Amino acid sequence: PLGISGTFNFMIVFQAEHNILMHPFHQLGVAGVFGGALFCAMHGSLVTSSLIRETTETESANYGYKFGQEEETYNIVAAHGYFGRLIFQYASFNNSRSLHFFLAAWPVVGVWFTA
Amino acid sequence: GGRIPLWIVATVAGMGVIVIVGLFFYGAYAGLGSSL
Amino acid sequence: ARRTWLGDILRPLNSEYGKVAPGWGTTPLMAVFMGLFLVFLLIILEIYNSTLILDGVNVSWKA
Amino acid sequence: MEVNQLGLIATALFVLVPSVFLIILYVQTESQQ
Amino acid sequence: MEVNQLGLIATALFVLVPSVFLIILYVQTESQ
Amino acid sequence: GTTGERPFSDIITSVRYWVIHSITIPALFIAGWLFVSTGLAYDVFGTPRPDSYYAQEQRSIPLVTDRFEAKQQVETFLEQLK
Amino acid sequence: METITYVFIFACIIALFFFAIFFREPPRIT
Amino acid sequence: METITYVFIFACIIALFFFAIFFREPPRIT
Amino acid sequence: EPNPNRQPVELNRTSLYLGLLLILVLALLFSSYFFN
Amino acid sequence: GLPWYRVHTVLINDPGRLIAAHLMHTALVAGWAGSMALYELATFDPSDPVLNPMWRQGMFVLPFMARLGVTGSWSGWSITGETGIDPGFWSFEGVALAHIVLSGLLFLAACWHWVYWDLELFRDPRTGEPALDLPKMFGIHLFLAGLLCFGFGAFHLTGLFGPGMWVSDPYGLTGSVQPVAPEWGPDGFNPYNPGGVVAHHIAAGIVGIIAGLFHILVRPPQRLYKALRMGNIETVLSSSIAAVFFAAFVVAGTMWYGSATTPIELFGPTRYQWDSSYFQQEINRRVQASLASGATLEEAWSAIPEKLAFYDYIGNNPAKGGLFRTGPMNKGDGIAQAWKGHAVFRNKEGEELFVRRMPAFFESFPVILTDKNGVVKADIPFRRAESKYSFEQQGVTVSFYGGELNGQTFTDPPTVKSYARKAIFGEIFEFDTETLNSDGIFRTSPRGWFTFAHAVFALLFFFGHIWHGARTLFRDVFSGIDPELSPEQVEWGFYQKVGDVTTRR
Amino acid sequence: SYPIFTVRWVAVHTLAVPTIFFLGAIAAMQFIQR
Amino acid sequence: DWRVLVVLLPVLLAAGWAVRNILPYAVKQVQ
Amino acid sequence: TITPSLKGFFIGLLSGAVVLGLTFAVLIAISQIDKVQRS
Amino acid sequence: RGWFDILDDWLKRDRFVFVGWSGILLFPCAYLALGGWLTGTTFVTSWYTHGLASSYLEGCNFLTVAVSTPANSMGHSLLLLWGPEAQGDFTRWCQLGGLWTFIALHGAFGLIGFMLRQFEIARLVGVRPYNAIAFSAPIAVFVSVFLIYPLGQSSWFFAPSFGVAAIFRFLLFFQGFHNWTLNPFHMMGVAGVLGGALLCAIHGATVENTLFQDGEGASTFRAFNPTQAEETYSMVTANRFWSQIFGIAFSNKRWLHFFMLFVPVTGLWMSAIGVVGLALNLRSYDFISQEIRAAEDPEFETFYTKNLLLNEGIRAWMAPQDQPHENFVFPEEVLPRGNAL
Ligand code: CLA
Ligand code: CLA
Ligand code: CLA
Ligand code: CLA
Ligand code: CLA
Ligand SMILES: CC1=C(/C=C/C(C)=C/C=C/C(C)=C/C=C/C=C(C)/C=C/C=C(C)/C=C/C2=C(C)CCCC2(C)C)C(C)(C)CCC1
Ligand SMILES: CC1=C(/C=C/C(C)=C/C=C/C(C)=C/C=C/C=C(C)/C=C/C=C(C)/C=C/C2=C(C)CCCC2(C)C)C(C)(C)CCC1
Ligand SMILES: CCCCCCCCCCCCCCCCCC(=O)O
Ligand SMILES: CCCCCCCCCCCCCCCCCC(=O)O
Ligand SMILES: [Fe+2]
Repeated sequence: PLGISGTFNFMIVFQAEHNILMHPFHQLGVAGVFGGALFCAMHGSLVTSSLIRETTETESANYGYKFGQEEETYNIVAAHGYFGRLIFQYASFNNSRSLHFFLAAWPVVGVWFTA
Repeated sequence: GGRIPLWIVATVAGMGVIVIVGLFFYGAYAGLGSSL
Repeated sequence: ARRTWLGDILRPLNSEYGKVAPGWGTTPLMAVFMGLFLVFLLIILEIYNSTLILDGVNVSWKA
Repeated sequence: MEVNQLGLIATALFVLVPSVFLIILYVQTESQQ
Repeated sequence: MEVNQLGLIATALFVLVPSVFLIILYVQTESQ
Repeated sequence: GTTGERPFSDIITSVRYWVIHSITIPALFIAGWLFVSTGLAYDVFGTPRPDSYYAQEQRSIPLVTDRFEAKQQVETFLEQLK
Repeated sequence: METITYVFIFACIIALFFFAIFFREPPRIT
Repeated sequence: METITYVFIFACIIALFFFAIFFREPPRIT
Repeated sequence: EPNPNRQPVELNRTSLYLGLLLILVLALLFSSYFFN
Repeated sequence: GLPWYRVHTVLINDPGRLIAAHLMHTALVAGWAGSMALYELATFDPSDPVLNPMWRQGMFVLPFMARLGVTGSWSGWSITGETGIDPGFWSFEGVALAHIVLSGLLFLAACWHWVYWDLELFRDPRTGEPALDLPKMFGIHLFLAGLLCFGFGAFHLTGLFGPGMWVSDPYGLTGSVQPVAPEWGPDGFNPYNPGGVVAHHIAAGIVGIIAGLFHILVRPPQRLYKALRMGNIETVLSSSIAAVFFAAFVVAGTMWYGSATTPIELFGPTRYQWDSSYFQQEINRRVQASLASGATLEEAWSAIPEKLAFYDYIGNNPAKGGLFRTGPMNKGDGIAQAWKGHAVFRNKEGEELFVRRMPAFFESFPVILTDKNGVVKADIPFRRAESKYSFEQQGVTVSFYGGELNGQTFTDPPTVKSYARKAIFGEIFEFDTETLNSDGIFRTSPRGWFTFAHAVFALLFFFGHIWHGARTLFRDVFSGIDPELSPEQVEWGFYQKVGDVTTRR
Repeated sequence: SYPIFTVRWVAVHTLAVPTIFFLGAIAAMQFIQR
Repeated sequence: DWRVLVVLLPVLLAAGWAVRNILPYAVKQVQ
Repeated sequence: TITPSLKGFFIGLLSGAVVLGLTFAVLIAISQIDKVQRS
Repeated sequence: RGWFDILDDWLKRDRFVFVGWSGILLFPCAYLALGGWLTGTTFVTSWYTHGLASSYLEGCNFLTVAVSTPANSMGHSLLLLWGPEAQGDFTRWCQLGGLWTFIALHGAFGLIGFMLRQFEIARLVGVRPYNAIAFSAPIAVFVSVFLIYPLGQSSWFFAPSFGVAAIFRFLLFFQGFHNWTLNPFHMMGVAGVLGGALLCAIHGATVENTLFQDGEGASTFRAFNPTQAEETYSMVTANRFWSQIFGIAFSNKRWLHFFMLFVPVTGLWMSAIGVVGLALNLRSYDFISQEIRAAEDPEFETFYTKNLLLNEGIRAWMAPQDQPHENFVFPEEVLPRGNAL
């Protein structure tokens, strides 16, 4: 149904008629969105933690990035250094392209499987 | 230190897990848990 | 700035900004009281939890 | 008392909407100087 | 429907008050 | 850089490594197996074997119903079983 | 609810008097 | 009154969309 | 005798749009429960 | 400019205007207390402390006044049901008024410290920058907190000079304000011993006096002053929130489980009293006794006080409520008016059956009657076509003992059924639903609302502790990391100890 | 020149060696009959 | 009984053949 | 009077302090041996 | 150069696995939560506390194993091994639920350890501590769901059990008893989790499809040097693409990555608040205006009333086996059922 409670009706009756909780593809969907939220908070918090000082304590740090600037506004070497030690050095990404492909791929595959 | 090539430890390691895991799916159909 | 009567009376109480005891001073002794407080909070909690039961202490409304 | 139920919101908005309008205008005046 | 009369004033102010707060701040930002 | 330790690529390909672990890995696997097949895991952890969930003529679960006399309730169900 | 409304409006007028007297635009000669 | 409130709030959001898209701060390259 | 710690405050247009939208959606969400 | 979420940071190096802000906050809180007390007096019905106690009426602050000895109105009633009493000045009205007056005075003091912010007291004599010696302040404030705490325990709670505190029997029938002697033994830690509250404040109070003197006199060591950044006031904010959320959780805990400071006559029963049939047991024990002295059933149930039976009702269970079911409990089941009597259910065979009670988890619950043994003997069936246990089939009757209905017996199954539907709730009462247009749905009590709010605020304040804690310890990189930060400090193996450059190679 | 007893050694053997023990335990369970 | 002994017998033969094949390479950890 | 759970309480108290004692003795020992070198 | 400064030096050595002062709390507690769970899902039953098999040993598979909660009669006991329930008897500790509190509480302190580790490592490397701050949301979930929620109810029995299907049972419990899908605090939680996954996918994909050509190969991962100064993708082209596709776009890379921390973190915090309410059965179960009309008007049906009939089914059909200490006995004839089914 096209409605908030109608969506819940749909979910409850689906569970009765199919044990979707017990179906591995829905378990992959949960991993997909839990994990996608996880890696979202991780990536946000890690780039945010390694923003280069470009501002004072009275201005939003967001003013340290200028739209179209060529340079990066965070030290990924610092973010890898922080996060490599939080777990170990190879559990952490050193290559932005690999890192962002990981972010795209993980939830997308999860949601494919649950769909 | 390096005498046994990596790809051979991988293959072997991989097959041992394939055995343990396959054993577990076997057990799903036999013994305790099989519903029989 | 502006001096006042109450200002002058209270002046010495707000005048030792930054003064520190050298080194570690009373830290070892601080650590001891913390240790005891822990033990004692642990006791209060376990009495309330009925993990520690003591003679004469009946953790019920029927106190 | 059996008062009109919408008297309250009538009153709240009658105060709030014009007052807010003046406050907007005053605050943006003060930060020109 | 026998809804709660104060719901209307609660929804009205919930929207009105914080919205006005933002508008005041925004307008006095532009005028400088 | 290297925090110092010997790389894993180099240990797991080293013969010395497989000499040592040819023996240790299967000994633990075998010890784990023995843990269950001797029946010892049941007695350490208090887990029913298939014959000891219910008495022969009972259908009621041996549920613990008292906080402080609880270990004595369980002991009691286990004897009402011999 | 009507009582609270009347006293609220009255109290805002008193507050306003306080601000209008003590936090007025000071009059300055030329 | 409740239907009107729901629809009023929904109506305002759609207005917000219009201003947010056509009257946005324009992103500029310096 | 002016106070040296005063600072101006800002809220840019995009923040207004974000904030206005937060509040409107919070209202749409919670109003059904306010009416009950 | 400053972002909106930072506007108050202009106070950090401005001790005078910080005091001013703090006074205005105190002005507001005291003002709320007075306002709330007045609204509650405008709406409190004092005419029935048995079936319409304050906790049925959505009274929130009224029980905190009652708790420490304010019990009477200038209009001559008291919450203990006494009439024609003279509270003197410290009635509910006088307490409300003192807080309003206090609010107004703090408002004026706030204006003074805001305008005359540049007092010499706040400048470091050496350097002339704004400075606050927070270790000394802590010592002073601690000393003061210790005196107040000692004095509250030694004079107010003992009744040496003050009224004592609310105390009651174990079933909340006979509460009142009494002086309380300290319990110095181990039962002082029994949360249900009011004496322990007195002893707590005497001893803790002395401990505070001593600890405050130590902190006035002895400077903090260098190690600690550096580690905890004691020259930075946000350190105090961070630890202060921590203590606040610790305290918030404790008072949520003790309000939900019960204690000598959260008595059932001011805040309602706990959910655990329903869980364990606490009041049902005590009611039955009294009936068993009466029947020992050979009274009739009617006589022995007639002797149960209504107040006690009212506690044995799930509509007073605070875990029966709803987040958006608003207002007093009387807005739900109604204003209670009378005990109908204890209902005894019997099948055609003469055997007595017991309605199975609703557990707090269940918005709805079937009607199931069992015998003394717990064998199902009657129910109200859903599908009728194959029912065996219907009331009609089993000839179920109901007879009332005590209460409005004492001695009456109903046999027509429709009527028996409705009393059986009320009996899942415990004892059955007559409710006025017309006066407040009550809608029939259970609300929680102030015990529930208090606990919900304090548990929630305690959790949020954990976040502020983490937030301000991290700003204290990372102030140097708050605006960003060093734009020329060596890559050797973050690549592995350059430095033997992490972050320390003196361990190179 | 490397050491062979390291914090990392302890780390991996603190997981590694019970895992094997447990695996062989679970292997055996596939042959329990009721 | 005997069972506590068989479930731990193969594990000691593990710690012996890993101490006797790393007995030298373990001792240079000396200074 | 010493009750069974006070005896239990003391046991856990003493177990905890022993565990904590060992850990930090090992760790002070290891750290005195394998010292970090600065120039 | 006390013994303290020397111990500090060794804990803060750069090694494969950083220890730190936080390690003294983290590694023991994490390891024991973990080991307690593996141990218990492998060897321990739930028979005496729930009437349930729960380990591999008993024939359960990965999905159905759990470390189940203690019996309802234990209340909120810490259930210490030396406490008054087990009295130091380990086998009876396992049978009574002791591994659940053992995992719950060591894991709780393990999480503290981990958050402290993020502060510790952040401070040594010289980075702002926003990652520690994000981790406050997982902690708030853990505390509200595994601790506060059972503390408000009769016992730990009703907390979540540590298992895949045990958790599903908890989900459904929350539907039929708490009507938790109807709770605006959970709804915010959903929005922030689904919103977070949306941001993850959309950002990752946007960067992967606005990359500059910084190399000549088809595999684009090699044309990125972790020390290069320059952006590796075009904020400007991404911006224009989303402006023209969806109407608005990010233009500020710092705001973008702060928005990415904010959304799921805020989502989980809101859901935690709702569960605190459910500790008290302070639910959003009903809409009163709908119930009043529904009672009076037998023709008024909505999806809300339909979902409440489903909850009434969940409660009565699952309660006797789910909550066995209650000795619920429900004859066939009182069980709610539609026609035929
Ligand atoms: C003979 C002297 C004496 C006596 C009889 C008492 C008597 C009492 N004291 Mg006092 N006390 C004294 C001296 C004394 N005290 C002295 C000298 C000091 C030092 C100044 C204190 C310091 C002190 C403190 C700090 C506390 C007491 C408390 C108490 C009460 C305990 C009962 C209770 O409700 O506990 C309930 C309290 C607890 C069980 C402690 C809570 C423990 C939890 C685990 C902490 C929470 C941790 C974490 C943040 C929670 C996360 C949430 C999540 C787990 C859900 C009781 C009235 C307690 C109280 O006021 O309770 C209302 C309390 O908090 N006392
Ligand atoms: C001038 C003194 C004064 C007096 C006698 C009262 C008296 C009262 N107030 Mg008012 N009040 C005052 C000032 C005062 N107030 C001020 C200044 C404010 C604004 C901040 C308020 C705000 C206020 C509110 C908001 C409310 C009251 C209420 C009440 C009543 C109950 C008080 C209570 O339960 O406190 C309980 C207080 C505590 C439990 C706090 C204890 C301290 C904690 C534990 C902190 C411990 C930290 C400490 C530093 C550690 C020391 C360590 C130790 C070892 C030394 C009572 C009539 C209640 C009422 O009915 O109002 C209508 C109510 O809701 N008051
Ligand atoms: C500690 C706080 C506290 C507590 C426990 C109580 C408790 C109580 N009050 Mg009191 N009250 C308080 C503060 C408090 N009050 C304050 C500050 C005021 C002034 C506003 C009042 C004014 C007041 C009045 C006027 C009345 C009460 C009444 C009552 C009773 C009924 C409560 C009810 O229906 O709640 C309903 C509560 C809710 C529906 C909860 C709303 C919470 C929503 C969900 C907001 C949170 C969402 C947020 C926007 C999320 C944003 C997310 C974003 C950050 C990302 C109860 C005993 C009533 C009564 O019976 O008194 C006689 C009554 O008539 N109170
Ligand atoms: C004693 C409590 C206390 C105090 C004094 C402060 C003080 C401060 N905080 Mg901290 N904070 C606290 C608790 C506290 N906080 C708690 C509990 C949390 C967790 C929720 C936080 C989370 C927090 C963050 C995330 C940030 C601060 C920041 C700040 C600074 C700027 C605040 C500002 O300008 O707000 C301006 C606020 C507004 C203009 C409007 C806020 C509207 C809120 C959402 C709703 C209003 C509630 C309403 C009035 C009812 C009062 C609630 C009360 C009953 C409990 C200031 C030093 C900021 C900082 O570090 O600056 C550098 C910052 O970024 N605080
Ligand atoms: C990282 C450390 C760590 C932490 C924080 C915990 C924490 C916990 N464990 Mg775990 N445990 C650990 C390591 C740890 N454990 C290890 C290494 C093992 C393997 C042996 C275990 C095995 C284990 C078991 C088997 C059990 C626990 C249990 C518990 C709980 C009860 C703890 C208790 O009562 O201690 C009490 C002891 C103390 C608080 C120590 C006090 C230390 C001294 C005496 C302080 C007093 C100071 C003194 C008077 C003055 C000197 C000052 C000094 C500074 C100089 C708690 C959640 C129990 C549990 O989960 O039950 C459900 C349980 O049964 N633990
Ligand atoms: C001036 C003066 C005076 C007077 C005074 C007065 C008149 C006062 C009043 C005051 C008051 C009268 C105050 C009040 C206040 C209140 C407040 C302070 C409020 C608050 C609130 C809040 C904060 C809320 C919140 C919320 C909401 C809204 C919803 C739900 C949620 C919550 C709860 C959160 C005198 C003569 C004495 C003296 C001289 C001077
Ligand atoms: C509790 C306790 C304790 C401790 C304990 C411990 C510490 C334990 C440990 C244990 C452990 C530590 C265990 C482990 C286990 C493991 C296992 C059981 C594993 C499995 C795995 C698997 C099965 C995998 C596979 C796979 C899959 C599944 C998929 C993908 C692929 C692969 C192949 C990877 C103590 C002593 C204090 C005493 C008291 C109690
Ligand atoms: C009029 C009949 C009752 C007699 C009046 C008693 C006199 C006033 C008693 C009020 C005592 C409250 C003292 C609280 C201590 C706080 C001291 C302070 O903060 O300055
Ligand atoms: C009379 C009581 C029963 C007999 C007692 C035997 C129980 C002995 C088990 C002790 C295990 C130690 C676990 C506690 C160690 C960790 C505590 C901590 O660090 O906080
Ligand atoms: Fe990114």
